[PDB]
Amino acid sequence: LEGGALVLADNGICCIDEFDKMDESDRTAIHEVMEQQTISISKAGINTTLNARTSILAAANPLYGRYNPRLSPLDNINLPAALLSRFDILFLMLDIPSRDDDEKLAEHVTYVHMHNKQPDLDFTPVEPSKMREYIAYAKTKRPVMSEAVNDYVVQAYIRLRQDSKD
Amino acid sequence: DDDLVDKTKPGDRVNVVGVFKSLTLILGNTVYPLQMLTDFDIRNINKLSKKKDIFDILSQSLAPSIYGHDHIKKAILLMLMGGVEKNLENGSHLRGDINILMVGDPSTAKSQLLRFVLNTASLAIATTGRGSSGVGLTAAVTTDRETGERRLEAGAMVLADRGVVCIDEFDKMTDVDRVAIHEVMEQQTVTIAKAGIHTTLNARCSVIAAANPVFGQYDVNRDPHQNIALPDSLLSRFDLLFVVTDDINEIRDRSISEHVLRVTIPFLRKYVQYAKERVIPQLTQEAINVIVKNYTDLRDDNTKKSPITARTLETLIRLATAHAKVRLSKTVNKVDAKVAANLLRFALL
Repeated sequence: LEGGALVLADNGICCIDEFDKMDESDRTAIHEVMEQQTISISKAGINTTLNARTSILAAANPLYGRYNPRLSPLDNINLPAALLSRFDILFLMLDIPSRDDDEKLAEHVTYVHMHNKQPDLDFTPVEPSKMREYIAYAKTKRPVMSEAVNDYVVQAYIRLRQDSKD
Repeated sequence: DDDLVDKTKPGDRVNVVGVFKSLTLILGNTVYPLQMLTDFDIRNINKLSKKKDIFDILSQSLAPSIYGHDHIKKAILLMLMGGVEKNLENGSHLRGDINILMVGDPSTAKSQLLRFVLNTASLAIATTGRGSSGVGLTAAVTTDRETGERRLEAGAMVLADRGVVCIDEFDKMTDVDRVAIHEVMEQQTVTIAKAGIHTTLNARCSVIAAANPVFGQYDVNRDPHQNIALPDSLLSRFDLLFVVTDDINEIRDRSISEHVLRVTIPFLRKYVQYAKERVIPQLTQEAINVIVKNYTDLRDDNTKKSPITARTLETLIRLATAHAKVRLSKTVNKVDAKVAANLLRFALL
């Protein structure tokens, strides 16, 4: 086995830059590990299944580069319904020009380009080893949901389905 | 031998010291992985450090065979000297390299400027943009019967790690290398995952792209977006887009014939490398506010002629730093942001 990139990164983050610049052959294999984490290939060489876990991170842009407020988001996004229906969290990181909020981004990039140090807030940025250890320690936990949170979950799901159900 | 087995890797400049034994090979005992400066040249560059007329004559002295285009070679001077390469603490690095794309009619010296920038830089790699035997510039796969296995070939961008690379005929370059430089721009690096390997490479490689339109000719009355024949992400990747017009005008075209019918080369190389090795510039409050004012005033162009991106904020101080290190001052000044805004007004309008 010589997997493209989904096989050397078994248990971890698999990221995709320029998601709309790919083709149908890439999308049909990305959707298969997105739904079920077990690629299966049946060609003249082998008929076998490779199982890997990959928290697909995707970065995409619309059809005309930026957004369009006169266009619907189903028409602004070229991806089909089965692709983003499987996507639970989609982040519309849209930039809006402003007078007050743009100055903080400008001050922050001039502060990090002036020197490598971060801004003087009353907080220190944690190094990679400590939160890597925290993620490895938190991953062994197995939480169990209660009944009082169950009655809130089913009511919010019923209300969200009725609100979403143009 | 056993001792020095962990100090060799492909893609790096090396100097070996051995014995040419012929049982033909060399028994390498000493390996060193890697213009001379005198004390007379440092007096000349220290004498030329405080005059405020240095930049224009240094930009005019690079190519005397090409008439006009002063601000384009001003940006090319700021381009070949470099940036700062800031590495953040416990996070990702910051891009110090600048990238320039040049478009226009094919009548001028865009193909004659690459030979000058290839022969006058510290180290430069030029490619045609079409004709790479591998998958592009960065690498290629090969089979060897010696080991009976598959090895990796490094075609280009991985060789030059701090210098500059030049690609002419940018529109003829396919999408595979475009996806690779999409990673190249923001990355100031690259990444590859292939059958049996996954990795990321980080060699500095400022790009100089030269393109031609798909219509063959271009004038002011045509729209400036569809004439480029490139996506908007590539316009956002490249920092400075220089448009050179060549409409026939009887007033300006009278002296080109007598000019082509009619400071030096070893000095600017020593100037650029001494600025690259010794002085690192830092920011001041006098140059933060004027660049904040310029970025907020342009974020005008969005309604009139050209899109504005987050990256452009970074490229608007990179150039300032550049000018501040052209004068080799220990910190930046307000005039560096002013000449960066002047370069922006020439390359945008």
